[PDB]
Amino acid sequence: MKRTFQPNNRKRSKVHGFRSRMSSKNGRLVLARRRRKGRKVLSA
Amino acid sequence: AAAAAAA
Amino acid sequence: QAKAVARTVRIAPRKARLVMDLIRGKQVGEAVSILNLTPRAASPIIEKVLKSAIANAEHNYEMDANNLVISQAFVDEGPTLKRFRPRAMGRASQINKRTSHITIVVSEK
Amino acid sequence: SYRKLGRTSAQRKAMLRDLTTDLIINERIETTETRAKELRSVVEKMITLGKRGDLHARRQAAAYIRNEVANEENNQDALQKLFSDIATRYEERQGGYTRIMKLGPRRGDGAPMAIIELV
Amino acid sequence: AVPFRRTSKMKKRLRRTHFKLNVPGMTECPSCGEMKLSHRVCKACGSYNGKDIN
RNA sequence: AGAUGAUCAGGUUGAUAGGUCUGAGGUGGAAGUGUGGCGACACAUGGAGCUGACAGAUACUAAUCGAUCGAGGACUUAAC
RNA sequence: CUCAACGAGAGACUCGGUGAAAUUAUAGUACCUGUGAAGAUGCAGGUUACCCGCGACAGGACGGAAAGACCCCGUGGAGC
RNA sequence: AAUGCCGGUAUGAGUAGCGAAAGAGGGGUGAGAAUCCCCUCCACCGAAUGCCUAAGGUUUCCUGAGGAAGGCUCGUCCGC
RNA sequence: UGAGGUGUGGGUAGGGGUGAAAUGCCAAUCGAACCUGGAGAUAGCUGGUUCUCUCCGAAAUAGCUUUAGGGCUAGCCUCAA
RNA sequence: GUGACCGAUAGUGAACCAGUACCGUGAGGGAAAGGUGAAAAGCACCCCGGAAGGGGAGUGAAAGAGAUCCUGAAACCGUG
RNA sequence: UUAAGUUAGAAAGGGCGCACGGUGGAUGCCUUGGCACUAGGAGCCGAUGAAGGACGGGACGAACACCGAUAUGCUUCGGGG
Repeated sequence: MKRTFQPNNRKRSKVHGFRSRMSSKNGRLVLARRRRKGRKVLSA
Repeated sequence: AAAAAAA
Repeated sequence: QAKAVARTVRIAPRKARLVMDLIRGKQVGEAVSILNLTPRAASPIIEKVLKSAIANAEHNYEMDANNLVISQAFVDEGPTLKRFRPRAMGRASQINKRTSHITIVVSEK
Repeated sequence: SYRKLGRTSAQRKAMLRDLTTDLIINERIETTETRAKELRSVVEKMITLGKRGDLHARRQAAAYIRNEVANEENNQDALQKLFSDIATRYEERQGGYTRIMKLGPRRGDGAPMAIIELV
Repeated sequence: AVPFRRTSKMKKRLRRTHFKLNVPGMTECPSCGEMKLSHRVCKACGSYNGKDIN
């Protein structure tokens, strides 16, 4: 049937992208926790 | 009740 | 006595024992012809080990191969390759790719 | 009772026609043993149809022989081959136009193979 | 349809008594050998009583 | 006879299976040719043609050559 | 259905290749009548039973799968 | 001895399964062919099982070698 | 042919949204989504608790208790003076 | 610079291309995996095999030391 | 030779013991890394563009580290041969 994940790169970059998270202090804290753990991929 | 309806 | 070991070729050991239990103790002249006609497709591998043992007897010791007889015909198990087969409703059952050590020892009678 | 050979009856008829015609051109084919046993009676029946040589027997044989070329650079069909070569070759012999010779088992499935030839 | 107890080694070996397979009906080929299973054409020489028919 | 084993009929001084021939039964009047009709069609050749496992004949084909298993018969007591 | 009988295909059966899973205290794991935590393959008395498999059925192993959902308790919780 | 955690290995067991739906034969390569290549029949879809073009994947496309592991078998073949 | 299906781009976020109203749905999750922290919450409840030998050896009773399968004090046990 | 601190299921999640592989749309969750020999001196050469893998012959103190490679237990599988 | 008795051996396969192996990484040694601290220092970096990354740069195939189209680097001042 139609499953949950229907991929679209524009929607992914609009919702979970770098500029979406840099536009609020919430996503800035998300990126700070991402850098503090040392993950290679910071955002979508 | 004791209904055998195990899933 | 000459010895040849297969050492990690891809065949399950239980299927190799079904040929090795009957090939054991026979003369080598009546042993290749058993392997040619069985057919039981581990038997070409057992044939390769048997010809390797006969050639090791002929070249390294000169044991006059027409007089040879099979002495030791044990089958051991090698390392198992682990594979997973998907099933219904997300079960992920395990599949064992078995591996055997085929060893044939020939000597005089 | 005849064999079913694991096929549908239409598939049985098509495979038997294919094997009969292919035996009729190539004169020696290698199949399984039970296919050989089912094929030999049909092949000798079609040779018996070729023995008569009349138009009605040829039209009976045309309903079974498939349209494949028998002899190259001669434009001979298989149906012409039955009534030109095989019938004249087996004019004296009364039955037994084929023999089956068994081979060893097959590698891929353990199938006992057989050689079929027109004799 | 669920095994109540596991099978022991001895019961498993007793069940595997008849799992062995027999020696084929192999005989001397009159042309070359060796050897040839009965009622089949020899794979070595391709002969059968006694013409080379391949 | 039968899931497979097994059982039964048989393996070239022989009818075990297939083919061939002749039959039983089934279906119903084959193809081609000719006649009548503008034609669809009908009639004659002709109980025709065809026919899977049902019979009887016939070694034409396959059951080849071969190989394996298989006993030298314990001791007492009564007559021999 | 009375009342079921055939036929076709796929699986099941045989062979060749590959090859899991639930479960599992150990197990050389009969029946009857009793006894027992009050419903016994394992206890007592008796009755039967050469060893090992293959194809089937599902009466038992209070079978397996889910720390019963019913009922009760918790000076547990959640929604109204 | 926690329906403990992790790792290894058994039982079930050479058992279930090997995932809709047509293949057959003759040549070729090769150590090895029911599965690879060629040819001839036969079969299937055909308001598609045809053509292209998004989203998506991103090298999966072509050629030459190769076959360890992955092709639920094999493999000389492949989206390896 | 319509209170129609569907594509793309968007909006409403959990004591909230949305609901032709079922306690339905909100990423296989819903009488209150998921993740991380308080947090090793708490559990009068169930399970578990790892070497040996010797000496002595119980109780399942009374009272009280939002107490009845929990607790406290007496009764019974052990060691020392 | 020091431990009546740990020694590869321990000690940082991470002694090793580790916040990596992998899972999730996302926030986030999050592994497993050390050891030849002192020195590669890593088995020239011969035979079987298509190769892998063996048996000789060599290097080495040890080749049962030969690429998850020091020692190598038990479950498990085998042969007498 | 008969009749009646009494015994051994029988193994398709199996059980126990012993011998020889395979699988596996427990144990024993063993650190290349960690955990606590001590005595001192250092406690900020950035529009003269930070922290952190993407993309690249080696004759040579991918990655770690290093570096930035002056790219596996470039000067000056010392150490060292």
